[PDB]
Amino acid sequence: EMEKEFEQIDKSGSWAAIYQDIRHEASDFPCRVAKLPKNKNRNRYRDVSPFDHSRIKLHQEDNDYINASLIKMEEAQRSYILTQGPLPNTCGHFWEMVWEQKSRGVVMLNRVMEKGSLKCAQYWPQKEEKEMIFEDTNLKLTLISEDIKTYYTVRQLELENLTTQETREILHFHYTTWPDFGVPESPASFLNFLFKVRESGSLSPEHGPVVVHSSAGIGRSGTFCLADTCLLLMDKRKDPSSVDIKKVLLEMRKFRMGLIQTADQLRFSYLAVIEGAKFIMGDSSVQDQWKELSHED
Amino acid sequence: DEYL
Repeated sequence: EMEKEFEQIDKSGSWAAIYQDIRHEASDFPCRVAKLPKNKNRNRYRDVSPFDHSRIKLHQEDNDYINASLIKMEEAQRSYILTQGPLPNTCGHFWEMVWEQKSRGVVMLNRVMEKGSLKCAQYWPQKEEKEMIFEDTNLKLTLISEDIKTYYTVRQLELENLTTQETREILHFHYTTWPDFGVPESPASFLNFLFKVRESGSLSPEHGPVVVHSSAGIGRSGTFCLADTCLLLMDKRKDPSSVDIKKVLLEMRKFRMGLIQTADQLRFSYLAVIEGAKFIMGDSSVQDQWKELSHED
Repeated sequence: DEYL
């Protein structure tokens, strides 16, 4: 049992060590296009870029670069598009990609201003009377509703392709209490937030990939996707004892760098998967218990 | 500019 390895690891204080090892055994594919002089301003951090083999391309003959890389999971059968927090100049590309990839859900695991620093652009309207019009990519985004909770908030945006005058409802999940280089207040708060997103049909195969992100799109985003993916496997296999987190993390770092950035984030990913397993393993009554513990009211 |  993973719960074995976990109590074993914690006991010996091996989280930082193991983490050094995951870092050490981690893939490294080139990021040529990111580093192109021209794309310099299409990137928030000079040290976080998309492997060109997994990068997502804007369907424009102009410049198809967007710091974002499609993670495609085969066994779990799930794809996610982790991307960094759009910059002032790139919120058009962010919605262009969302439209092209056919997503139906966005997951923001960060705050626009954290510990007094700008981490991500206010890429979506906050008031229904003020829509946004992305000139460069010809899109209109508008707030339709907003369901504010304790530590998170869902929104229903309406993305309209000013070109085909086609419209789509983008649900938006926003975690607002996951600190930069931090962990969720609790496995409960996290899994509660996770399941909400699940139920909304956003993670549904019938749509494009969910666009997940934080300020850089590797730390809190890797932690969200890892827990979701492991649980996914545990379900299908129905044999939980076979899911190796380190292996699944490593499999994901093939598609995009730095997934998960702190030993404690790794450790947390174990708690989330273990806790949540309980719900996969019939204990349906656990789902509601999480909502209670999350204090999402 | 640098995150890591």
